[PDB]
Amino acid sequence: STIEEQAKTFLDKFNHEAEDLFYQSSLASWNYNTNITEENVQNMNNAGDKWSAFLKEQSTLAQMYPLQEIQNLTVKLQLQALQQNGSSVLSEDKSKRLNTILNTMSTIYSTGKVCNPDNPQECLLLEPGLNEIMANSLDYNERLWAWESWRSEVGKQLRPLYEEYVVLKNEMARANHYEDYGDYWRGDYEVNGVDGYDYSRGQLIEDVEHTFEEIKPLYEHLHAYVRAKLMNAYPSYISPIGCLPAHLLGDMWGRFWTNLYSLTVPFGQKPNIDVTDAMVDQAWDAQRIFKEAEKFFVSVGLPNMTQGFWENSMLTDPGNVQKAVCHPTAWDLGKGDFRILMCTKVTMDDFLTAHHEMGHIQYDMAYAAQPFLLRNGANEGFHEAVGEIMSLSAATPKHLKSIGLLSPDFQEDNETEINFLLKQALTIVGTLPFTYMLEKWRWMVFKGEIPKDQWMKKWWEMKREIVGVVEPVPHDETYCDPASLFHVSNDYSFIRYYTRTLYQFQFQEALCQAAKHEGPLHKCDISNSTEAGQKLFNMLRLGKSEPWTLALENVVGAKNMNVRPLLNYFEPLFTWLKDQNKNSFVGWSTDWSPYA
Amino acid sequence: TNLCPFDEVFNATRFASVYAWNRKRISNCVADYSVLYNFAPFFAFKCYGVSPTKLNDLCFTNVYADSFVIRGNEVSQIAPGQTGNIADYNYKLPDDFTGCVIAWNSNKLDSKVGGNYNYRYRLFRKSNLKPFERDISTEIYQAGNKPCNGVAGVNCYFPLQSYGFRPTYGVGHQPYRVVVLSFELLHAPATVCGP
Amino acid sequence: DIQMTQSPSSLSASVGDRVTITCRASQSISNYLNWYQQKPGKAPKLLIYDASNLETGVPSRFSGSGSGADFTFTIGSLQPEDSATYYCQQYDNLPLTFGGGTKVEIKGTVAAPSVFIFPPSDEQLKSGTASVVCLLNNFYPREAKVQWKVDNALQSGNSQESVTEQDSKDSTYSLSSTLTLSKADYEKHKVYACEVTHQGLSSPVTKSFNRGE
Amino acid sequence: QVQLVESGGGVVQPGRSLRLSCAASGFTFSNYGMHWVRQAPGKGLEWVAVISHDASNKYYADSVKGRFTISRDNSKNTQYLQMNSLRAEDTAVYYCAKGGGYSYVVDMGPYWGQGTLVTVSSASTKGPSVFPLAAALGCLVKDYFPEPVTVSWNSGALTSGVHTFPAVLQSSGLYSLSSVVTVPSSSLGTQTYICNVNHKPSNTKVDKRVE
Ligand SMILES: *[C@@H]1O[C@H](CO)[C@@H](O[C@@H]2O[C@H](CO)[C@@H](O)[C@H](O)[C@H]2NC(C)=O)[C@H](O)[C@H]1NC(C)=O
Ligand SMILES: *[C@@H]1O[C@H](CO)[C@@H](O)[C@H](O)[C@H]1NC(C)=O
Ligand SMILES: *[C@@H]1O[C@H](CO)[C@@H](O)[C@H](O)[C@H]1NC(C)=O
Ligand SMILES: *[C@@H]1O[C@H](CO)[C@@H](O)[C@H](O)[C@H]1NC(C)=O
Ligand SMILES: *[C@@H]1O[C@H](CO)[C@@H](O)[C@H](O)[C@H]1NC(C)=O
Ligand SMILES: *[C@@H]1O[C@H](CO)[C@@H](O)[C@H](O)[C@H]1NC(C)=O
Ligand SMILES: *[C@@H]1O[C@H](CO)[C@@H](O)[C@H](O)[C@H]1NC(C)=O
Ligand SMILES: [Zn+2]
Repeated sequence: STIEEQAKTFLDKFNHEAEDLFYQSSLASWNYNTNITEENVQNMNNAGDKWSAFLKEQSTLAQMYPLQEIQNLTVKLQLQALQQNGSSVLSEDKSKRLNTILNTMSTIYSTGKVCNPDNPQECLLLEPGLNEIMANSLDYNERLWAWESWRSEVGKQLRPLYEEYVVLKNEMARANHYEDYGDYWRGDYEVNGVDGYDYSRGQLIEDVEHTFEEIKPLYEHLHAYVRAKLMNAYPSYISPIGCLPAHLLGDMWGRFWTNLYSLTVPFGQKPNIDVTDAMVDQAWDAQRIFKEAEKFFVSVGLPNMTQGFWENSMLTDPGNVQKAVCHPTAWDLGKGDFRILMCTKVTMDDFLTAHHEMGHIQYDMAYAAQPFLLRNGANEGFHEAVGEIMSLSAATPKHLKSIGLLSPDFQEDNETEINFLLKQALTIVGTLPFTYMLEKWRWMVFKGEIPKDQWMKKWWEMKREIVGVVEPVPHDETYCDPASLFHVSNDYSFIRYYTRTLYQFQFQEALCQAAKHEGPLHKCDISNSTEAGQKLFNMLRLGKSEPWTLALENVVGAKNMNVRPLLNYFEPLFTWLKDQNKNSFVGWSTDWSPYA
Repeated sequence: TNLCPFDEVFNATRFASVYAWNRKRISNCVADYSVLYNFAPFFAFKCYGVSPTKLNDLCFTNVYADSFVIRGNEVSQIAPGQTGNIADYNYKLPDDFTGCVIAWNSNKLDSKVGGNYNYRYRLFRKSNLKPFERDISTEIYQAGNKPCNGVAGVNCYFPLQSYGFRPTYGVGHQPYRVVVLSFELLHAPATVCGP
Repeated sequence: DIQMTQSPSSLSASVGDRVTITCRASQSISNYLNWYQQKPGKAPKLLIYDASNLETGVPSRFSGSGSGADFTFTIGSLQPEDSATYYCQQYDNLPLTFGGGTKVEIKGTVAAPSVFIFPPSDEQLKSGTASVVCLLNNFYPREAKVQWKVDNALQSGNSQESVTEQDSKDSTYSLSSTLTLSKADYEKHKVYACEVTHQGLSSPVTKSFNRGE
Repeated sequence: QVQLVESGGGVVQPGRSLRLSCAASGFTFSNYGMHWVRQAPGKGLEWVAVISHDASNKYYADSVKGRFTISRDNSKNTQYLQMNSLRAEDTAVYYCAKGGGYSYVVDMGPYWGQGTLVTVSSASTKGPSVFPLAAALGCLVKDYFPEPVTVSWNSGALTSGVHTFPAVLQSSGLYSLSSVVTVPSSSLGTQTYICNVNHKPSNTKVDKRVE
């Protein structure tokens, strides 16, 4: 018997028990998220411990099949995921130290409070608290206070814990035949094996920089427009040629610029599209909205939802009787069980979130026939893109006309279009340089390019050069600014958001072109077009069984990430911004500072 | 007139496992195929060779009813020339098979919360089964080149696995009761006849 | 393997009684047991198949019952034509295992033997041998006393006995015996006799002849 | 009209080979599969072997493992058994039994042959000597070793009052038996009575008149 046959038998046995164990764990988790009781927590923990123990025991047996003799291109992928060591290579003391450090950072971040000076009897949290304050205040001193307090109390409390983190994960990765933890994160995008579709870990850096180089003009013009409009609210705080202060951005990390909408509306007299009143007038409930979602997803050729979907899924908060988490979620419990957890309401926002989770369920349903270890998205940034392209098409005014929730004689002008496009760009275009900077800084820290004593210097030498924001007050090495983010304090990756933002517009452009749509791209309905569903399903069923390169090729026609569709989405806004910025200065200087 | 007891076949309390599939011989009675059309929900009622319409006016020597329960997605594996875990290690029908196959849903009787593990199938075997072959052996399967010495371990496995039927499963993973009618008539005087 | 036991090994019943046989098993065999009838010198005949089902061309008095491990066979109105050996067999798994068997004797009223002694043929003397034949006929019990009185003297160690099978028509038995000697030994004696003692006879019956006649 | 006929039985010396055949008529022999069972003289039934429909699954008994071989002849409607290294206690009557169609090797029942008889001894053949015995009359058959002899009365015309006693083993190494027929006491000798003795193993046919 050759090695390949033993590997196949091992994988068959593994899959057969893995299906049952994972279904038990998933059902326990669903019970813990619907009900809430200590018994449910204990049952969920027992199922999770059994699943983890089974995974560890099966991983241990996997190394005695050498990996260099298997040539099947799908058996090797499963055994590769099984053979990954992780924290097992490190000693017991090292593993305990790492776990303690991670738990300490998580506890410190989740339990950060800020108390106002000279008053111990008044302290504010993050959610709510500092988030609401800096999202709905126009006072320079208050925003400065919140921004400085977060990095003074919470910020300075995580630098020593992050100091040993680097040098410990570095040895963990080195013992795993790597170079650092950055390569461990980058390995998700590596594709070795099939020829012509190869992707290397190092290629990610060059790809990301090349895509970012094409975003700079639009971001700079949006920067200039926001800077011009912000001088009317803070007359004596922003330089016409300088950078945006880091606290005048709506979000306290500067991740999103949505909360600035009221300060930057192009035309405030003309309102936005809201169908909540029409829906409540027409006697719409949760069932009615979800049946519209199902009908829309049927119109493109996608199958119905099963009889068990309409009985086991929770589509409304039961009330005070129960206690469930009202965070929209899509559950693929395995063995043909699919559910949506959502406390929906009669509102446009829930109308779109229903489509988001409905698309998640469709994508999960597509690849149910693949083996257990390959039942995910091809990479970490496909599943949410598929979710959001569905909600893109549901907010179009023609879609609301076709359903009965809009006045049939509603004519669409050329100002509300600009309002909608700016609302979208403040959330989508304003988050990419932040992600690029954060991941680049983490990569350089892990690699060793940034010395231990020159961290924050670089951390603010790059914000002025990449993001265009300057600190209101300078900081020394006693702060830990990056750790103030959730995804840095908790061990998480961040390039996925950039990658998903770039892929979703490629997906939408491909679907719209396949739909024979004529008109502005931001007004595109893929309804009543079977060709726009079959092309998506040609990829939805693949799972991880194929490299993400070919998965993307099957839909967009290109094997690499592209940014041109994102630029083509905001062309009317680009032209309007260039027209409105003929009397201002585009760009920024790396010398000006509020404390200068 | 002694009507043939198809009632004790279709209406049984419990069925048989796939690897140990139950066989019942019926003869010396008058058989009516109209009663078999009860239990209105039929997942599948497919006959090969004779036709269901012309089944009433026929005569045979004996009839054999083979009964068991499988997964829904596996139903298509109980036809001639089919491949799968059920059709290679558990239950096999010949290429020239002439008879009727009746599969109906049994989610309301054969599904329990927590797992109905009484239904088992065979996962590993040295070779395939020949038509109408039943194997109930429980020997350790060897996947390597080292004697297992009658104990499981590295590259040594247990051949039989168990279904985990629950009511919350999907339609494809729900239990389904399957009965196969095979008609055997010989050069001896025919015995099984209808009205 | 699979081990199965039949009990009782021997049974006797009158013409108007009911007979029940039992057959056990060492594991669960479900409805996979069948019963056979075997007359002396004939192949077995299937009576009950699949754990109490009737076959074609069998009287309704034969009925089975059982499931699991222990099984029972039963006869209705007994008849003279039911003298044979009955077997139980399983067909659940590999090597099929039969049972010990059950021999059924039909017990009736006592009859009287008909004794006719055959003098040895001359050919026996022509070949240098001898054989005196003592014949019992139509007596119910299995065997009776057969004694020779050659020259008013008992002989033993040079004779053989044979017992036939029970009749299906009238439930009777028969017996024969042969005495072998040489021509010189036969000529040494002058008087031969056979004495038969039977329950149905008031006195033992002696049939005798002599060399001279 | 299904009929099973066994053949090939006889006498063989210990340590030799012997082949038995079962010929079947009345069904499609090519796709059923068959069984061999045997019965020792004065003992119960004993299953020997089973073979599937095509000819690819063969199963044997442990007591006959390594010496017996089962084969099919799908075409000739015959099933064959080969016996090697025969020992003392292999003397028996062999029946061939019909099984269940295809590879269902655990089926048997209402179709048996008449059986063929096989012995394993070092002795040789012999000729049965027939003598008359003259109410009741009969024939005495003596000094025949190998295997049993058939006795008939007037070519089978006489069917009432006939007793065929079982054979007994003469310590010289032979077998002896006596057959009787009863005539009514009211009617004296009026019809000629002839007993026919047939011995297939030695092919000895004898007609003996009793008067
Ligand atoms: C998709 O096609 C269907 C089928 O024509 C459309 O449904 C009809 O649309 C017309 C358009 O005027 C209405 O008059 C009918 O009342 C609709 N029939 C229904 C709803 O049963 C549907 O509107 C199309 N979707 C679009 C255009 O977005
Ligand atoms: C789960 O919630 C339901 C709904 O009220 C309740 O009846 C049930 O008791 C809860 N289960 C537990 C274990 O609390
Ligand atoms: C890899 O193995 C699977 C196992 O079923 C097989 O279907 C597939 O064709 C194999 N791939 C190649 C390239 O042979
Ligand atoms: C994982 O670690 C073990 C040592 O515990 C080692 O033998 C094995 O090769 C490692 N796995 C890989 C893929 O290198
Ligand atoms: C989906 O379900 C609706 C009603 O449940 C039915 O009318 C429609 O035909 C279904 N669609 C498909 C493709 O079966
Ligand atoms: C909209 O259309 C009017 C009508 O010509 C035009 O004057 C105006 O420039 C267009 N754009 C905006 C943003 O109003
Ligand atoms: C099956 O049994 C149930 C309960 O005994 C009975 O209600 C039903 O009518 C039976 N079905 C048939 C077809 O006889
Ligand atoms: Zn989502």
